[PDB]
Parts: sequence; C-alpha cells; structure tokens
Amino acid sequence: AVDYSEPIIIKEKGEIKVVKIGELIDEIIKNSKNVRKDGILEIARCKDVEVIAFDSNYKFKFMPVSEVSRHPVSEMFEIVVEGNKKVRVTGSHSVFTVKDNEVVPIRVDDLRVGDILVLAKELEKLINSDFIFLKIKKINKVEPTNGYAYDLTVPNAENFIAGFGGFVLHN
Repeated sequence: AVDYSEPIIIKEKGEIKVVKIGELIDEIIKNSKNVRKDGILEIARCKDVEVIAFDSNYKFKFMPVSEVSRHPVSEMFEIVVEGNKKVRVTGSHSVFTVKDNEVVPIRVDDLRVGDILVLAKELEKLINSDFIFLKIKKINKVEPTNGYAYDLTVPNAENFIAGFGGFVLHN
C-alpha cells in the first residue's frame, strides 16, 4: 500500500541508502527463492535489511524487516501537508494522527483536510518524540507509478517511515 517511487531509508548488510521502495522490493522478490504469489499479493522473505520505525518511547531506530509484499492497484491517494510535503498511498492503508495526546492509527480514506498527521522530525512524550505534527493541505487521488503498491512487515514495531517528508505508516 505505498507507491513504487516513494523513497525509504534502509540499512542493507550494514550500509545506509535511500532507495525507491518498489525498486528495493521488485529486486528482492526477483532474487529470492520462495516467493508466495498467492492472491493479488506477492510476498517474499527478506534478510539483512532494516528500516526506521518508532519505538514505544516514540523514538526512531533501525529495525529488521522480515518480509516484503506487492500488489497490482488502480488507484492511489496523494496526501499533501503544511510545507508541501507529500506521499502517495493506498486509501485502505493507515497512517497516524493524534488523539488525546497519543499517536494512533487512522486509515487514509477516513482522513479529511486539516487533520493532524505524524511525520519524522527535521505530551511530555509528544514533546520528546522524534515526530512533528502537520495538518493536511489537500488529498488528491491519482494513478500509481508502476501500477503496483508495496509494503513491509516490521516485527516489534508495526510501523515505518517513508516519503521525502518521512511520513509514518502503520501496518
């Protein structure tokens, strides 16, 4: 449920890089051994690869990705926030918002302009977090670059960030 072209920061066998998520995943699937093609999602196990996710103190750290997935898709939403930062994602998938001073998932097709979204930096808990909270400018649905949406499974966290602005995504 993220577009081919959205970038992510990973660590692969110990080295950091910025990759397009679809290139990373196509490649991984392409050179694995036992891809699971069962449905309209293809799934593959991956190794030596980590992503940035927030922990229970709301702080970022690199964490292993167990497996990756993709699926053909006809639609995609673009979300723009304060600062003209954006990401393209599936309307079914989830990001985070604030409510009662804790961050909480919220599904994308339930979003509305002027709600507060959580992204990466740069209620004592909120203050100490690596988050910023920005309001939605507009949300303009669109078509998917390489008609394929992508995802990651991140054990012990169930989140990760992606997009130039480091939008936080929920599994």
